[PDB]
Amino acid sequence: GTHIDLLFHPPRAHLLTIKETIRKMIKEARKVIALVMDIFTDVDIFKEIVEASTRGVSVYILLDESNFNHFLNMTEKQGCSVQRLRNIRVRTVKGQDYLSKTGAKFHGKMEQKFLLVDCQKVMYGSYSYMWSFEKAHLSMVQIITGQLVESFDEEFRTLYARSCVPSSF
Amino acid sequence: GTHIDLLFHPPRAHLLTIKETIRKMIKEARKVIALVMDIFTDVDIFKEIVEASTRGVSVYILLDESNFNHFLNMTEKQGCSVQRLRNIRVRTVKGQDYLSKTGAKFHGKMEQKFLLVDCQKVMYGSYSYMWSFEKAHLSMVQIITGQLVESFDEEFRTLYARSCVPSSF
Ligand SMILES: CCOC(=O)c1cn[nH]c1
Ligand SMILES: CCOC(=O)c1cn[nH]c1
Repeated sequence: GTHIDLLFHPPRAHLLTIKETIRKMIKEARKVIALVMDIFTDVDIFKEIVEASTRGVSVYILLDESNFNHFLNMTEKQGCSVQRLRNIRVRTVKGQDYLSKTGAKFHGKMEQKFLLVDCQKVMYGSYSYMWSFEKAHLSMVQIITGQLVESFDEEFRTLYARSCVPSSF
Repeated sequence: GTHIDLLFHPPRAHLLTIKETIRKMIKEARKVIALVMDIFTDVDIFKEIVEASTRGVSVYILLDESNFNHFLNMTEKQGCSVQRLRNIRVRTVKGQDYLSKTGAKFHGKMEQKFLLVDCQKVMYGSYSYMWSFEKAHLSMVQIITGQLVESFDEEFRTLYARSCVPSSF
C-alpha cells in the first residue's frame, strides 16, 4: 500500500523542480518536519524551514557531522542565530569509527538524505540542499506516501537516538 | 503493485549485508545487468560481474565521468583488460555544463546509483561500490520489485542514450 513517484533534476516531464517540490512539502507541514541531510547551504530552503517553525511546526534536523560547519556558516551570513529558535533542534550524526594505517582514529560520514513531513510523506533520493545540485549535477528523488513511510519514521527515530548536539553549540 | 524492503550498512535486523545482497542479485541474473554508479573500485563485486558476463549475461555499466579512471585502474591492477570483454559495455555520463565564479567551463557529476537485473529487480540507494562504504560510512538501499521497476528501466535507457565511450579508451 505504498505510492512512489519520481522526479529529476534537471526536470523531465513533471511541472515542478525538485527544489520547488521541497518548498511545497515544507509549506504544507501542519505538525512536524524531520530532515536528514549531508550538506545544507541553500538559503531559500532554510528560510522555508524557519517560516514553518514560526507558525508552530516542530522541526528536527540531522546533519552529517563532518559537514556541519557549512550549515553554520550559512545561517550566520543570513544574520540568524539558529540555536535561539526553540522550535528547531539541530543535531549531528557520525559515520563508523575506523583506524587508518597511520593509527589515528577517524570517523566517516552519514550518507543518507530524506525529508519526512507529518510522519506521512517522504522525499528520498540523491539531491543535497546546496547550489551544486541546482546548477551542476544530475540527481533524482522519490516522493513516497503510504505504508513505506512508517519505515522512514522508524529510521529517523533511530538516527535521532544516535545523534549528538553539535560541538559549536 | 510495488514492493520495497530496506537494508542498511552497518546492517540492522536483516540476515545479509548490502554487499552480500549485491553479489546475490548479480549471481541470480539470467539475461541482463544494468548498473549506474558514481565510483566503482570494489574488486569482489567486479569479479561477480565478470563471471556473469562469461555465462552469457549482457552487462551495461554507466560510470560518472570524473571518477572513471579509478575504475579503470582497479581493473588493470586485477590483470583484466576490460576493453576486451565483449559481453560488457562500459560508458561514462556527465552532469550539467556550467560556468564558475571565474567564468571557467566545467561539468558536474551524475549523482545516481542503482543496479537493475533482468528488467525485474532494482537496488537503489546511497551505497557506492568502494572500500569507504564498507568500513567508514553509514548508508541504506531499497530492494524494489513490481511496477516501479519499469520507471528505472526507462531512466536507464535515457542515461544510456546520453552516455559516451570513455576518453581513456
Ligand atoms: C526527534 C523527534 O522526532 C521524531 O523522532 C520524528 C519526527 N517525525 N517522525 C519521527
Ligand atoms: C542497451 C543498454 O541496456 C538497456 O537499455 C537496458 C538494460 N536493462 N534495461 C534496459
